Amino acid sequence: SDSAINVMKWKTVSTIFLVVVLYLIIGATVFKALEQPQEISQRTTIVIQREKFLRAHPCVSDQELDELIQQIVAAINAGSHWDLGSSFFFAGTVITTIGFGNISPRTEGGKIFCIIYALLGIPLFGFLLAGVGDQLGTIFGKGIAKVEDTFIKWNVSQTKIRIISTIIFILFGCVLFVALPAVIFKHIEGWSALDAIYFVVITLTTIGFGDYVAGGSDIEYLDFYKPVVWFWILVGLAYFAAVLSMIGDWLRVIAKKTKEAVGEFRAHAAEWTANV
Amino acid sequence: SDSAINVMKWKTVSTIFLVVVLYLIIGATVFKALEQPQEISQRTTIVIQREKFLRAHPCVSDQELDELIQQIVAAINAGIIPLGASSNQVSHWDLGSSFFFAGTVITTIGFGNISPRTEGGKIFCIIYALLGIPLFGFLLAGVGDQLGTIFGKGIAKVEDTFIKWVSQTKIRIISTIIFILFGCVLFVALPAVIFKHIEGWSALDAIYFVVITLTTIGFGDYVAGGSDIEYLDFYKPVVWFWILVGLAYFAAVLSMIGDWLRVIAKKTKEAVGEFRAHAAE
Ligand SMILES: CCCCC/C=C/C/C=C\C/C=C/C/C=C/CCCC(=O)O[C@@H](COC(=O)CCCCCCCCCCCCCCCCC)COP(=O)(O)O[C@@H]1[C@H](O)[C@H](O)[C@H](OP(=O)(O)O)[C@@H](OP(=O)(O)O)[C@H]1O
Ligand SMILES: CCCCC/C=C/C/C=C\C/C=C/C/C=C/CCCC(=O)O[C@@H](COC(=O)CCCCCCCCCCCCCCCCC)COP(=O)(O)O[C@@H]1[C@H](O)[C@H](O)[C@H](OP(=O)(O)O)[C@@H](OP(=O)(O)O)[C@H]1O
Ligand SMILES: CS(=O)(=O)Nc1ccc(C(=O)NCc2ccc(Cl)cc2Cl)cc1
Ligand SMILES: CS(=O)(=O)Nc1ccc(C(=O)NCc2ccc(Cl)cc2Cl)cc1
Ligand SMILES: CCCCCCCO[C@@H]1O[C@H](CO)[C@@H](O)[C@H](O)[C@H]1O
Ligand SMILES: CCCCCCCO[C@@H]1O[C@H](CO)[C@@H](O)[C@H](O)[C@H]1O
Ligand SMILES: CCCCCCCO[C@@H]1O[C@H](CO)[C@@H](O)[C@H](O)[C@H]1O
Ligand SMILES: CCCCCCCO[C@@H]1O[C@H](CO)[C@@H](O)[C@H](O)[C@H]1O
Ligand SMILES: CCCCCCCCCCCCCCCC
Ligand SMILES: CCCCCCCCCCCCCCCC
Ligand SMILES: CCCCCCCCCCCCCCCC
Ligand SMILES: CCCCCCCCCCC(=O)O
Ligand SMILES: CCCCCCCCCCC(=O)O
Ligand SMILES: CCCCCCCCCCCC
Ligand SMILES: CCCCCCCCCCCC
Ligand SMILES: CCCCCCCCCCC
Ligand SMILES: CCCCCCCC
Ligand SMILES: CCCCCCCC
Ligand SMILES: CCCCC
Ligand SMILES: [K+]
Ligand SMILES: [K+]
Ligand SMILES: [K+]
Ligand SMILES: [K+]
Ligand SMILES: [K+]
Ligand SMILES: [K+]
Repeated sequence: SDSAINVMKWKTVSTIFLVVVLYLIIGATVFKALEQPQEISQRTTIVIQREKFLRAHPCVSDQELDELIQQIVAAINAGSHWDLGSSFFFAGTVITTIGFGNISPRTEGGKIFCIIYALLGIPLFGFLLAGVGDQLGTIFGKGIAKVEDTFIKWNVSQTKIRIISTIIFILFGCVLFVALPAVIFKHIEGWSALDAIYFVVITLTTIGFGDYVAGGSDIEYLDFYKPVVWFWILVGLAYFAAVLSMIGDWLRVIAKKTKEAVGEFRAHAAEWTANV
Repeated sequence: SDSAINVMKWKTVSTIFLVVVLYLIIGATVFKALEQPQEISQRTTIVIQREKFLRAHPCVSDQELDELIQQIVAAINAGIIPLGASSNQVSHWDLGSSFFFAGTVITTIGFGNISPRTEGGKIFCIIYALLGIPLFGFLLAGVGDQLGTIFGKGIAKVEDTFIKWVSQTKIRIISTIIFILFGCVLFVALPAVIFKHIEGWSALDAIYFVVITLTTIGFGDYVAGGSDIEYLDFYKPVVWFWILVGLAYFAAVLSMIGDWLRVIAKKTKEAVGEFRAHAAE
């Protein structure tokens, strides 16, 4: 039966689907809980500042403010943004798919080029990213040969030390790829420590909201900085790929276990009930 | 020779690196050529419009205008419509919008129109993304397999009816053509048509929207379901479904293009090698 495996397949898809739907619903209610408040407080104090500027500058007629805001809002759909260095940064947001959005094409032909550039660029960057991941793979692999030698000539031995190696990968990786660059970002951009870590995670997972962008204010920057950020992008993307990938394996495991716990729970509940 | 393959490896990485640098430079100069002009023309006519209300209201402190615009622009990120003729509004963080938000996180499309402002919305977003992205990847994998089989069935029937006086490797060419063509109709063209009519976007803006969304670049300059229009609410559901299946399809296509570049790379390596060896007799 070719249909029988395909039924077992669709069974699995359907259950992961519903778990994802469930993940979205829980997420939606937690986000709403956290943000609908601030949205209300930001809306009332925008309405305050509106009236407080009609009166504290009486020269402005109420009708011309509405025209001023239209001109501002219209020009937000535009804003130099497109110098060589910025347009290079733009190209990086395309091929990495971080896609921050602070800058994006407005011209019919900038958009047509972006389509072509992305379709060829994303796969090309993927090869680089793969190569870079392999390099980091070996460098870390050397380092865990040396720490599965020195810590396997004394204390508690095989299979529990798999757990220790992965902890060192997360801890050293978070220092090198999250913490250290967050420290720099805090000092150089003037972001809070939380905003910087948020920035790191939103950028390296490639979510890339664009609410924060390193090198993105009109600050003066030492031009070692952007280069170093580029390098961090290259290596941070590989590291987050690996980590995201690890978490996937953890969910695969935890899924096996929850299936067995439900099965235990059934087997025992049953021969409790049969015994009656 | 564990070091020998690793040396050959680093050699290849270094060359792809430089090709990528080169790809970025060419890209940068083409984008600049295409955008820097309009940006200059838009900046001079913004400075024009500035003067017509800078000096037609001199009693406004005018350094304080710059502070007013900062407050407006800052509050556009939240998404205020600070008008008296439209002072009553919908919320950006109602359940359906905050559900959409969660989708932009786990897919990593991350459009950015909406994004947490609270210290704790940000802390949740970090946790939510680290667990969510891997979870969605399993779904996306499963969905890809489904489409895999459904198309595989369809090419059993079209590699049967095309059994005329045909080989094992040349019919791979026909299958891939039908995959691009049918896929572009179902996952790019058709939804662009709908998007054009429902959102009022140009046909180009819609296709741009499709490609920027399904590659997961997700600039956020365009977002289906993003205006305060009307919307039938068959619509967003259908868009959700298109996201799910469009992401799987673009994954596959992006993956194919990668193979084509792997091919063309073998060939250019041999052409350069020929060109070297012969060197005009
Ligand atoms: C640490 C910070 C604290 C935060 C809280 C932290 C909370 C914990 C962290 C994250 C949330 C949890 C995420 C992981 C999901 C856990 C739920 C259960 C695992 C799962 O997901 O559903 C599984 C098992 O469900 C069940 O029995 C029913 C139970 C479902 C509900 C259980 C509880 C989950 C709901 C509550 C928690 C999650 C909600 C979200 C939490 C929100 C936090 C923000 C089914 O699907 P299945 O794919 O496993 O099916 C097999 C298998 O998989 C095989 O191996 C083959 O293949 P394959 O899948 O390996 O490829 C397949 O195919 P075949 O053999 O049929 O051909 C097939 O046999
Ligand atoms: C309609 C629109 C069309 C517009 C026209 C646009 C037309 C062009 C279209 C798109 C962009 C360019 C396509 C042409 C190919 C470019 C890549 C150059 C080939 C290359 O790489 O060097 C080759 C051999 O070259 C040389 O001797 C040096 C010559 C390099 C410079 C030659 C021209 C390329 C750069 C300039 C022209 C293109 C620039 C981009 C133009 C922008 C257009 C928007 C050896 O390969 P290798 O040692 O580097 O390593 C391989 C390889 O890298 C493989 O392909 C995997 O990666 P990958 O590079 O393909 O991504 C790895 O896989 P693995 O074995 O590691 O697992 C590994 O096998
Ligand atoms: C918005 S802007 O008009 O001010 N222009 C710029 C913004 C950022 C940068 C820059 O290079 N940032 C480092 C960087 C590099 C590559 C990638 Cl993918 C991401 C990042 Cl964060 C340059 C110009
Ligand atoms: C303008 S708004 O920010 O105020 N609110 C909303 C904006 C958009 C949507 C929506 O459902 N779009 C379909 C959709 C679904 C999931 C994903 Cl991942 C991407 C997309 Cl395009 C809903 C609310
Ligand atoms: C609105 C009702 C439409 C019902 C469509 C049929 C639903 O069944 C499922 O359709 C999948 C897609 O082809 C199959 O692959 C699954 O094996 C099958 O269980
Ligand atoms: C590891 C932390 C590294 C942070 C280095 C911080 C140095 O601050 C520098 O202060 C200068 C004022 O004298 C500014 O003009 C420079 O733009 C700025 O870079
Ligand atoms: C004169 C020496 C050749 C210089 C040509 C410039 C390009 O770099 C070389 O391209 C090769 C592909 O053929 C790589 O895979 C090599 O490792 C690398 O050295
Ligand atoms: C199927 C072949 C695809 C195109 C590859 C042609 C290779 O020839 C030339 O190689 C040079 C490198 O030394 C480049 O400088 C030229 O730009 C390039 O045209
Ligand atoms: C409607 C306006 C269309 C503008 C066309 C934009 C296409 C520009 C493509 C530039 C091609 C780069 C050639 C380099 C290939 C080696
Ligand atoms: C020498 C072996 C490879 C070294 C790997 C990089 C280590 C440095 C950590 C990353 C430093 C950049 C962080 C600051 C980015 C703004
Ligand atoms: C009505 C507007 C016409 C523009 C629509 C886009 C057509 C060109 C898209 C690019 C197709 C070539 C893809 C190249 C694959 C590497
Ligand atoms: C890995 C070392 C950095 C490679 C990228 C160099 C480009 C720097 C351009 C900085 C800028 O955006 O002006
Ligand atoms: C991944 C599948 C989730 C689709 C659930 C349908 C919800 C659509 C929301 C419609 C609305 O917010 O008005
Ligand atoms: C100033 C400290 C910021 C706190 C950042 C914590 C991020 C969440 C930790 C849990 C990771 C899954
Ligand atoms: C054959 C079943 C449906 C095929 C895919 C439909 C997705 C396109 C809908 C686009 C909505 C904007
Ligand atoms: C007039 C519309 C023509 C549609 C072309 C769509 C091309 C999609 C390219 C994705 C591989
Ligand atoms: C200031 C409160 C931050 C903690 C929020 C935790 C959400 C799970
Ligand atoms: C297996 C070869 C497929 C042919 C690719 C080119 C079709 C445009
Ligand atoms: C193919 C598994 C997906 C986890 C990110
Ligand atoms: K990706
Ligand atoms: K992405
Ligand atoms: K993105
Ligand atoms: K964005
Ligand atoms: K945006
Ligand atoms: K994005």
